[PDB]
Amino acid sequence: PTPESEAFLAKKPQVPPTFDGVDYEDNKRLKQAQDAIIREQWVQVMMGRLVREELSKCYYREGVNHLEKCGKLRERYLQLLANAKVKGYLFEQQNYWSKE
Amino acid sequence: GLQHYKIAMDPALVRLGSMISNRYKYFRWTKRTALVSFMYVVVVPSTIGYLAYKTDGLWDLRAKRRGDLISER
Amino acid sequence: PKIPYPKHVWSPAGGWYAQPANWKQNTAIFGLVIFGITAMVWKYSAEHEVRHKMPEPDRFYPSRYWVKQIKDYERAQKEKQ
Amino acid sequence: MYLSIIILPLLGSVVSGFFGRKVGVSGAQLITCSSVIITTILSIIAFFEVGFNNIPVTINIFRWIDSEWFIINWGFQYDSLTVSMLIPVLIISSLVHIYSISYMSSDPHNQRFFSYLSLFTFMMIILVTANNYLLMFVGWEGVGVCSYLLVSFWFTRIAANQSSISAFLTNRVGDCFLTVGMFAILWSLGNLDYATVFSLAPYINSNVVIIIGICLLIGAMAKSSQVGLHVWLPMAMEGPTPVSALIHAATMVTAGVYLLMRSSPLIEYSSTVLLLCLWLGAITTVFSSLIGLFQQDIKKVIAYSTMSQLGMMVLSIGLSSYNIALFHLVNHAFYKALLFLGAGSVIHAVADNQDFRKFGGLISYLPLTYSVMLIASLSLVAFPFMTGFYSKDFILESAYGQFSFSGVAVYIIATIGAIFTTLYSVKVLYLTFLSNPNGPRTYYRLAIDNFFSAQAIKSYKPAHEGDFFLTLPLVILALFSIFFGFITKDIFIGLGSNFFVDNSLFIHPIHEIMIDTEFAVPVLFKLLPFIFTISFSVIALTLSELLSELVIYFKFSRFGYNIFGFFNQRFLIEFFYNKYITNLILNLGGQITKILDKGSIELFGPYGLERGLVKLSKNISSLSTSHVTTYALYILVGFILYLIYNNLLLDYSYLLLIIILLLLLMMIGE
Amino acid sequence: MSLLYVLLIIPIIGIFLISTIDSFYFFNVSYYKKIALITTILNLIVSLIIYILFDFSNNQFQFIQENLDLSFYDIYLGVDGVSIYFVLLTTIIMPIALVSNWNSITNNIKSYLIIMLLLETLLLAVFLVLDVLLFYIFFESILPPLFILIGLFGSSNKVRASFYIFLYTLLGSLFLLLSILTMSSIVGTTYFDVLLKSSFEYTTQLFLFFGIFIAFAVKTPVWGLNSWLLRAHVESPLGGSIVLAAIVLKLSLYGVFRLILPILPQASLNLTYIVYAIGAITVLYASFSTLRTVDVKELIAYSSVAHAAIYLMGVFSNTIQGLEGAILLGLAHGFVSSGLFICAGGILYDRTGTRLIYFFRGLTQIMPLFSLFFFILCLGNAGTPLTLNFVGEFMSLYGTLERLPIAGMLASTSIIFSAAYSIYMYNRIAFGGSVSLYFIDCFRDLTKREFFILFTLVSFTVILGIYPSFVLDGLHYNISSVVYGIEPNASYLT
Amino acid sequence: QYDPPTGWLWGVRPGEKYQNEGWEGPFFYGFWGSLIVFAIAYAYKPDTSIQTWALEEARRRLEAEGILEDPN
Amino acid sequence: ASSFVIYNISRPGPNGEPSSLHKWFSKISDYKDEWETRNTLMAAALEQAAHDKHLLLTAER
Amino acid sequence: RRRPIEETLAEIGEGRGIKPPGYYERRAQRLKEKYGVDINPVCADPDQ
Amino acid sequence: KPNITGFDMREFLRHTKTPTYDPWERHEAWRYTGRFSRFNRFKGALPGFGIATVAFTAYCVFEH
Ligand SMILES: CCCCCCCCCCCCO[C@@H]1O[C@H](CO)[C@@H](O[C@H]2O[C@H](CO)[C@@H](O)[C@H](O)[C@H]2O)[C@H](O)[C@H]1O
Ligand SMILES: CCCCCCCCCCCCO[C@@H]1O[C@H](CO)[C@@H](O[C@H]2O[C@H](CO)[C@@H](O)[C@H](O)[C@H]2O)[C@H](O)[C@H]1O
Ligand SMILES: CCCCCCCCCCCCO[C@@H]1O[C@H](CO)[C@@H](O[C@H]2O[C@H](CO)[C@@H](O)[C@H](O)[C@H]2O)[C@H](O)[C@H]1O
Ligand SMILES: CCCCCCCCCCCCO[C@@H]1O[C@H](CO)[C@@H](O[C@H]2O[C@H](CO)[C@@H](O)[C@H](O)[C@H]2O)[C@H](O)[C@H]1O
Repeated sequence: PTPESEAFLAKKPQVPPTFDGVDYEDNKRLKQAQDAIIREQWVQVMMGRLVREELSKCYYREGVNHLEKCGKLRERYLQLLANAKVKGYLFEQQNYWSKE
Repeated sequence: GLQHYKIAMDPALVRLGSMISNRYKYFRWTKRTALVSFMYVVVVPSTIGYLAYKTDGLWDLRAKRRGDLISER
Repeated sequence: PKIPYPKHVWSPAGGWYAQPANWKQNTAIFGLVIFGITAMVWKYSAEHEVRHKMPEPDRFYPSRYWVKQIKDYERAQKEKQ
Repeated sequence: MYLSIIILPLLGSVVSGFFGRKVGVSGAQLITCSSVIITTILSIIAFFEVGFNNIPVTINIFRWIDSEWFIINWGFQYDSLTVSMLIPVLIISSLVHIYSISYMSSDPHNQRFFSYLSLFTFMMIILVTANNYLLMFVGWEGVGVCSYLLVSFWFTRIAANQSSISAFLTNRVGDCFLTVGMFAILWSLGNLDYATVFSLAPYINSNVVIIIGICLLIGAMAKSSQVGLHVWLPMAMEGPTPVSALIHAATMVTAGVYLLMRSSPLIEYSSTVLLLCLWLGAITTVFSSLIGLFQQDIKKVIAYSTMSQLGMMVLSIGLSSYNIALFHLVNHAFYKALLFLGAGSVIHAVADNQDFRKFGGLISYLPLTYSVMLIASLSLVAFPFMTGFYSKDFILESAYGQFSFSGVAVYIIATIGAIFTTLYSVKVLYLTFLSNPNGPRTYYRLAIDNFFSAQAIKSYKPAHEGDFFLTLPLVILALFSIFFGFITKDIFIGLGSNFFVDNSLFIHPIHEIMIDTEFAVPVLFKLLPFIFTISFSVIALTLSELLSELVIYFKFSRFGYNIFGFFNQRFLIEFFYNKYITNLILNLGGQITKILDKGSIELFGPYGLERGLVKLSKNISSLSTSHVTTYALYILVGFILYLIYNNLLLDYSYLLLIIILLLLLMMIGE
Repeated sequence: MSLLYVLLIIPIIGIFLISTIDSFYFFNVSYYKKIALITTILNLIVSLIIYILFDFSNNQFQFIQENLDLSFYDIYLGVDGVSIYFVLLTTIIMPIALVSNWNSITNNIKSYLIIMLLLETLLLAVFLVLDVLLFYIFFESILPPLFILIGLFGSSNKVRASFYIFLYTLLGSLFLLLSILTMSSIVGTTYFDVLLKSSFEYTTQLFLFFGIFIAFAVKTPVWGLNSWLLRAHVESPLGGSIVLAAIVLKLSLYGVFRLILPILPQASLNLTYIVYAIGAITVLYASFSTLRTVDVKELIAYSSVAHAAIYLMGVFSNTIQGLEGAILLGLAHGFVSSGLFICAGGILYDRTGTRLIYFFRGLTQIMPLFSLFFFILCLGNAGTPLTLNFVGEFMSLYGTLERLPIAGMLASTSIIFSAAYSIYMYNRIAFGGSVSLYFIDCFRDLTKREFFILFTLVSFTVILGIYPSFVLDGLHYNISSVVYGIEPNASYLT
Repeated sequence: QYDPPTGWLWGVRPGEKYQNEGWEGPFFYGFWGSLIVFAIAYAYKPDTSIQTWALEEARRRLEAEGILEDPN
Repeated sequence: ASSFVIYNISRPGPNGEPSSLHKWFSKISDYKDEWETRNTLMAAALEQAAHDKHLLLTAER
Repeated sequence: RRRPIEETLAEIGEGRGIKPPGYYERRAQRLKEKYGVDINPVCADPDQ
Repeated sequence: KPNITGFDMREFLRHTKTPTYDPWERHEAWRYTGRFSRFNRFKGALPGFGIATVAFTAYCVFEH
């Protein structure tokens, strides 16, 4: 794919976007978990931004029959719109969800 | 302070502006002033606050499409 | 009949009946800077207008002569056989 | 080129406004007029570019607002609907500029006037060329700021300052609802770009489309002067005549119509708004046709005629035939501008008198003006084969063409509204040119007859026509008013025309009524408006010329006295707005200021705590008389109270009651 | 030393030089006024240096200094995107605030310059401190200089005006102190890094909310508690009015991003309908009574109450857009309210000695430069597009509608009512007829001083309106940290 | 018959000249000068915004899908 | 004119390759981890002192 | 510092941006019980 | 029943005519004569009709 930029190594998270198994009194590990979650939520919203830019070019390209040519892009944008918001880490940091 | 330009200060407007400034010194508690005060300070905020509580989290429009309902609750 | 007005009042738009005797020279100079400014926005347009459909070769479309996307297309299409 | 159409009117405005001293009246007029002439030529080319070739043009410059899910750019889209609007906007703006050189020649402040003209053209371009609803709102507000600046051009006149408050604030009411409507779009879809909103429109919650459509429609009343929020449009006749020709009757008033036409790929999926659009349209046509027939100001009549035509387009939008509403919009800005520039020409000739009761003859004195306004009045009534014939008469037969109760209703309502249009068109053309002279001899005293001996050199002033910069616009707009409808009937009416097949005007196959309007509608209803115009015109001419007593009988009857004053006073809508809405808000402000802020908030607060505590502290301070005998008694008293409290195991609350009792006893004097 | 401590020492160094120059020359007051102005410009150059180096996507506080020595009370300075623009606003205003009031003081000029140079340090500190007791320390250290600024250089009703501001701000801020002391008792420190990790029990949060909101409601201020501002701003000197509206009214706005959004989230969520009910009421009442105000400078002060309510509902939206719009509307209010105060308190009062709108009419005829700027600042007060005020209101209003729709619908009525009073004031002073007859002699138009501070303030309002990304790119990542909530498929990742 | 242009800018009558009050020096050189120097510096400020970082990752995720074309 | 000139000069180029000034500006404000290392030390100490303040203030009488 | 998810959902409740994993399925059950209508959003793609 | 003033609206409307004798008769006679006679006012109410009618007949005769 597109090469990973030099600016995209300095700010790339080194930790998974989670708080499970993170000692809070280790401030270094804690702030990086905060950063990891915020960066993921933001990649998700810019993923929808880019799909929306493609939708627009399919709209101005297909004109009248965009209703039968731009449906795949419409799916992806509507999926992302329901799932990506920047909600922060504060709720995530302060609650644990067992997933069981 | 600095000298200002000459203004034909109207004695009538000057005493009116003085009246507006000292007016509070003459407010009394009547049956009328209480009725207006109770309406504005209690009733309207309590009505706005009550609707704010009843409809709070009631609706969401994001990504809602046909076949879905606007009502969250 | 012209309105009497105060002559100490300075206005950027001239005031009451303001025409300088250098009006033509100043108007000429403002015309060039307008022409120069509108020349930069034109070259921006040419390189940044986006079309998803190119015009026909014989069909009247004067944009063909300055917009880069069309000029890239028509030059590429002028290579065949 | 495309981004240069946007930039030129802005630059001429800046030179005329901030640099008027350097260029002068002549230089400001030249730069302002030339920049909009050049823009007009570049826009006629863009019509061939975009529309005739089906090549939409997209250009984004930089981002305006950047957030989560919100990315609104300084971007512009040129499609078939954009170039369609640009032609009347820029042809009329160019001609009103050329016109205004003659009309505003004697005014002191020409640089400021011509600067506001170019500022309005720039804002109107921004409104129709934007990629998204939020940049279209910049032009919407911008046109509002420019209409306030031009209604209040003569700031010395108080009437003008009241009328500009009306224009500004009645349009802010519409802006509140568009802002709510754009919030709904961002809340539902995440972005308010046109491609986004229209691509996703078929799938959005049907009730979410109700909320957006109602908010878009309410905002559309204020600018399109529909009956609910229309009081401002006739008051905007305070500004100079060329302002009323472009802004108040040929461009800004149409923005509300453009908002619905642009939002066609969305509001088509809500038939609930389409009924409201349709009935909104039919009401305004009869509401304003009736009012204009009882007005005595020429500008007020031509302002109420415009709102009758704006009601026609909103009717067509709710009829779901957007190409018909766009056709009427472009055709109307040619003959409504003509009648206003022609009326402005007779106001100029007759010493700035605007009352029909003081105009008469003048047909021989202003031959070009009369014929040109006869050109305009025949297309205003949609006389066969005029420009307005193909636009207004297709709205009527399309209303009956939708074989529904609401359609047949609006056909009857609109046909009646057309009857009154023919009545006030005769009134204007008869009382200004064809009736006996009703004004002073000064307008009619020539030099062919000698009224003087030692002053023959001057002092006749007999209502002459203006100069080249005045007549030239009138001739051009006359040619449009005769032929433009025929030459463009296919681009807009057509039968399966593909001019708007880039989804600029989306009609849903469910709402198509074109084929029935071509074949189903009977010839009687198709021809019915024509007979009414020809029959009423002759009836009103006889009642105005041959039998003039009968109308005097009507207005001198108590029944007709009330009916004449009811429609002259504009349905009393102004009366009930000042008395129950405007004055109610000013009373509410006074009651909050007088009784709450300066009243109970200071009494149950700092001032009541001040006067209460100072009274209390003087009483306690009066217990201290510097008598050792009385101080000794106090120590014993305070000793016993401590002994009672810590030996009777009294509830601590019993103590606090004592303190509050004691403190409030020192609160009472004597 | 750090670069955030240089921000504080320079205004202190300027105080020293004004105090000692007479000991080297009987010195002119013009020399005292150049020292104070050069000192404020240097603070603005440092603050622009800080902004060049600042990392727009960093979750660690920047330009900090390793203390390594702990006492009971210790100054800890740091900068985050949430605070950088508040610092910049303080450093752009203070130079103009001095220039605006350059001729109007006349007596006690050293004292006047020393108080402003001292205020600049105290208001800069309140944004730079990384503890909540240190925040309170500077959020309330400004009350003694402001009591004496109004009393020494204020208008006729100055004594009562200065008593109102001090006593209301003292009373309201002592309920904040009780809440701060409780959090310190439960956690052991008020340093932000340690406090933001900690999660309080709901009941503790609901009582910490009652006490931070009481403080903020008095200092916003809300409608029934705004009497101090109607007195303070009007009777204050022009320079004090500029500081109190642009910078001091923003201390409560920036204090919600520290004291409420990150540490009391459940309380903020379950009590937002109380906040929105108050915020809605203060949008309507303030606006109705701004229409009937007859003192021009008090018409500018009342306008501030309506705007603060829009940004208060924006900070309580739990939305990224309403939170950034709240900061944008506070920055926008800082420029526009400064200009309208300069017009009312510094141009009309300078030439007439009156603030009554009865005496002003047709001022555009003799003062065409004043009317041009006055119109632009009135349009921004009305939230017209192309000004930063429109962007902040739109985002503040959208997050209000997304949180609890009904209250944002009432709050949206500010579009009709802010417009109503702004144009009505304008048409009555600039327009409204011919030049008044109460003016015996002609008034001069704008001076090169009056023109260039009005032009500077208008320039910031318009340029930032066109490209708000100058401020928006810095707040995005840091605003992301104060949102409370989860999404069902984006959270708890494995 | 247009009149000559008129007026006194800054209230300076046609006889004399503008007298520098004192503020002008620092405000034109220091206040405004700092903003132009800040403006030219801001052009070379590296872009550390979250979006420039999030766009590039987002493109690399959508490139892994048919949504965005990859140059490889 | 200056804005057009300054903007033209300060652009990066065809594909990456920042200019010398861009290199200088990014170099001076590097701070690769020195904000993190100093914040972590300070957070660790102020967290210790909170434990200490609780130990000394909640001791058995 | 952290608490059970159930503990917080008791004081604030799901909704108002607090969409815990499983919010949509529960909302369907909640909406079906109160409104008597099954939620079934439309596809938005003519293909699949 | 009649008012103290001699005003009756039925009689008022009866006199809404052109009076037989008028003291101002000659002062107003210019508005109904010359350019302002019935014919002159409507002589050119349809400006181009006369030129167009004969011109259109010339085009209409195209059979020959
Ligand atoms: C943009 C700012 C404003 C946005 C927020 C306001 C949105 C208003 C949404 C109103 C509709 C909400 O969702 C609506 O609720 C009503 C009940 O009230 C219900 O309406 C239902 O009524 C009957 C029962 O009486 C059902 O058989 C029918 O299927 C449906 O119409 C549905 O659940 C839904 O149509
Ligand atoms: C929430 C409720 C309120 C919270 C707390 C706010 C309390 C504010 C109370 C301030 C009361 C006013 O305080 C008092 O005002 C009067 C003016 O009337 C001042 O009195 C002064 O002004 C008068 C004005 O005529 C002059 O004669 C003279 O300068 C002096 O006597 C007092 O020096 C001051 O102490
Ligand atoms: C939005 C409202 C916010 C309010 C916040 C809290 C404000 C302070 C609350 C207490 C205010 C003091 O309230 C005030 O106390 C004194 C008591 O001597 C009274 O003051 C007055 O009492 C009577 C009037 O009834 C007078 O004859 C007397 O001269 C005077 O002392 C007022 O009756 C009361 O209004
Ligand atoms: C915590 C307490 C509250 C702190 C609030 C901040 C207060 C700041 C006050 C500034 C310091 C005092 O300011 C001081 O004013 C006196 C006025 O008598 C000046 O003293 C001099 O003033 C003028 C100068 O021409 C002389 O006419 C006068 O005779 C002389 O006393 C000092 O030169 C100045 O330094």
